[PDB]
Amino acid sequence: AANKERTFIMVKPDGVQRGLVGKIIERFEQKGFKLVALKFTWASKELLEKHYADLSARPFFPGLVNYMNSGPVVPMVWEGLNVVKTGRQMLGATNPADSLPGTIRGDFCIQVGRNIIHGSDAVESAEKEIALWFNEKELVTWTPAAKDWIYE
Amino acid sequence: AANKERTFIMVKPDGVQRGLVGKIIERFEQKGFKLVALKFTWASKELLEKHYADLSARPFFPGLVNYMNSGPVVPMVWEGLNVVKTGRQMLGATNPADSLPGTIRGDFCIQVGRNIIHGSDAVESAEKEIALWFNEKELVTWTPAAKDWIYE
Amino acid sequence: AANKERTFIMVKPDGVQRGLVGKIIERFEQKGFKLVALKFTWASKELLEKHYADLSARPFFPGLVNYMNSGPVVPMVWEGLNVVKTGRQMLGATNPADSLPGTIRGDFCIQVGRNIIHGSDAVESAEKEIALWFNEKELVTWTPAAKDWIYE
Amino acid sequence: AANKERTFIMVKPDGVQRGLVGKIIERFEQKGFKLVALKFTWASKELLEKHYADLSARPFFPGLVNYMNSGPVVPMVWEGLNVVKTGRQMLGATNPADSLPGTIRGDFCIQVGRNIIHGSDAVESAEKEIALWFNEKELVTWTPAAKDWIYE
Amino acid sequence: AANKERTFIMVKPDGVQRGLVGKIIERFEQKGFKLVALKFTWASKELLEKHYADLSARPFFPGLVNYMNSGPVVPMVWEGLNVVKTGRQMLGATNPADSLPGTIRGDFCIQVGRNIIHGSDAVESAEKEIALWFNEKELVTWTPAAKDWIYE
Amino acid sequence: AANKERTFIMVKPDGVQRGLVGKIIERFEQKGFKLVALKFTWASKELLEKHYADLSARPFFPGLVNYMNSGPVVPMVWEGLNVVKTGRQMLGATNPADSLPGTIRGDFCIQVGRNIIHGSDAVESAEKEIALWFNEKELVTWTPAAKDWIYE
Repeated sequence: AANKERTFIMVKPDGVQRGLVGKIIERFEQKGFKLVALKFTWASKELLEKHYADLSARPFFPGLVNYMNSGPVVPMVWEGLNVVKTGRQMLGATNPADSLPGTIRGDFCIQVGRNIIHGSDAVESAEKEIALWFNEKELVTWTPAAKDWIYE
Repeated sequence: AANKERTFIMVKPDGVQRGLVGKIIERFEQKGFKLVALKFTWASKELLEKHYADLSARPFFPGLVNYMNSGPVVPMVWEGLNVVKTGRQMLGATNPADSLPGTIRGDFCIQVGRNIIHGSDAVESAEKEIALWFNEKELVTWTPAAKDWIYE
Repeated sequence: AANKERTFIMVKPDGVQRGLVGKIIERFEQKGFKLVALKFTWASKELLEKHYADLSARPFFPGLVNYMNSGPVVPMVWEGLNVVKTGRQMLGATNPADSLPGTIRGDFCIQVGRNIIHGSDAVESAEKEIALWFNEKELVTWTPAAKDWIYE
Repeated sequence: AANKERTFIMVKPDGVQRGLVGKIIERFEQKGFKLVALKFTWASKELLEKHYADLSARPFFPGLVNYMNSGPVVPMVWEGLNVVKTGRQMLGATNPADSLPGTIRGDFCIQVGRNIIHGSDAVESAEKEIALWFNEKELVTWTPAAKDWIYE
Repeated sequence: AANKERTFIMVKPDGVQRGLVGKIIERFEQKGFKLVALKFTWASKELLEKHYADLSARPFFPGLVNYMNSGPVVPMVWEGLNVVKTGRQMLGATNPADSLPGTIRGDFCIQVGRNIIHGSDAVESAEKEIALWFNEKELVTWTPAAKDWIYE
Repeated sequence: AANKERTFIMVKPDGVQRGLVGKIIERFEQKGFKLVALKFTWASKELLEKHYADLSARPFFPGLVNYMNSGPVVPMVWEGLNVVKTGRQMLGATNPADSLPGTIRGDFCIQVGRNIIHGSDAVESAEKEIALWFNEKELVTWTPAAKDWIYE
């Protein structure tokens, strides 16, 4: 129930550009989390604006949308016990400068505007983001052979 | 047009199950190849039979199709100079026993029936395979920043 | 000599099952710690009951012993300056969810019950643990060639 | 069962001294081979003289035995389909200079005399070698959870 | 001008001797930092005393200088936003015992006198250190192709 | 004498640009070869023309010189038994298409005009190239602590 918790992770345009797709996935694979959905795509401004709706009334919003629309992205859904929160920990701090060596952001990027990845915030927002980026038909259900060795 | 050649690579169910998705993707990204399309899905027999249509007369046909439908797959398209042939070189011989250390199959698997990845045979089969697995809507066009350091 | 302190590190059954032996060993070698003992074994309940004597009164006791007896384990002895304590650091918090990225648990597991490794608590318990798991003849004494580049 | 074949792999003293134990072990685990026995030991001349009985008449014989007795070693037993033969492939040619990149010797050593590892020659000698180095009780029998994803 | 900040990093003799030169360089390159200068050399005491001038009154001064002159060093200059501070974060605490797993010192060393790398303290000391170790002729100016995916 | 053989390896502008400096060095470190000289620089056309003198009368010579002068390079000198030839093997085929997975060129590049690295040809030319790129004062002499474990 708690092991079925899901989160949305997306490789931003700079992550794709600098060749970090394999490395990011591998970090989640290795940890024992389960890949539920994955696709490569060009996000539409219309989708980016929904995704980033909270920054609407914030300065330079259109610059962000434009930037997110400048290259393809890799949206994903990972499942497991406390994946939202743990996922966030693995990514490191949103601002790369406060990210610790060992976290994804700590090892691979420098500035907040080019921080290679996004991971849902909390369960509720993970929920909204998954639904925005994927159809229910794009969410694959399977059972890893190593399951019993990962969970009690 | 040479540098725009495309090939179809697919992580088989045993690749998914043994957590090699990122390791595999990483191998293509490091090489200098460009990701054009990617998805995570459970393939129907309908699609598999079509995909494996050439092996219809083979006695292992029905089991192959059954095996390939026992877990999710990760189909993808890579682009770059001579990617069908280079791609085949990177995965190693079809029978893991003949693959050399250094190749994908070579380093991560042992038996022909659990050979973790599928790679297009030739340009002609690549084209058929890509059209079968992806809509034209899902093949992304983008320009890598290092393109000029990869291709003269 | 503080450089001669020893600690007991054991890879649990989920670690073995998940293929993390080489990787775990590599983390200690990389660091400059010296391997003193190593073996692959299936631990008996009797052996596990002495190892876990202190938890004898706990309601989970019996669950623990059955689990630790459900697969093979890799007991080992590492030597070096502050190895008991530093070793602990390297593994992370007991609860993987509290373990930070870059640590053995942080990077490779999720649930407390399936936390892949065991590291002695302190110097006193490391001594108890080594005696339980190894014979005097099983402790190898050697001098690494890089010794003078590791210690002042 | 061809999947139950065993081979003897031993990390020589230069491999131990050079810190390649974890990395060597990792190459076999990655591959899908199953660990059956493992230990850290200092081999006696008497033990080395039975291991090398066939070279007894050679002028280098005595040199070899002294060398193999100059540091600790890591004897191990791996199991799986064509492991004797495949294991050999993975190590490379006896002469590292003839060993290709991607192989244990190709990637990690240079001179024949300091070639970091030993792998049985054939099935008959693997059986001889295992009996010399391990006791029946030291061979662990277990079933990896990924077994069905490794073999047909 | 912020993004053009520079820091001095140096692989100490124990880093050279334990074969960490490429691993270290790799860590800065992956991060997104830009190499400005690099060389392999044996430092004189004359240079070391100058370099360590601030520790002149320290009782360990003469031994430090003696140790630092016992093997070749790999001095280098890296450039990028907040590189002095980030750089210090990546290497970990000066005393390896306090470094966290994930940092350079943390992952590869154990004692303060064999802490494998040197990283500038602050912008002011970076400037002095760079001027001491390199001529203006040896600092290279170049523009990385991914600059725009690193810096906004 | 034969263990003192030396070779010239240079990371080309595309190797620097795509972040392969650390990875390339690490491959040589790990193998047991010894780093003798290293520097980061911008090669002058005057130096490139001397280096490439053999292609003088060949078509598009000026394009090559121009290309080599378009970014900084990393000239190096590695020492060891059969380093010229072995070094060449590690690099893989000059044309990336014929390079095997596991070689430097096999894992990281695609086209002959953007093949990231250069390695002397033969002893005699290694000799001429070292002298062209480095002063005798830039060649550091030292002795690795692991030496006896590398060479008989």
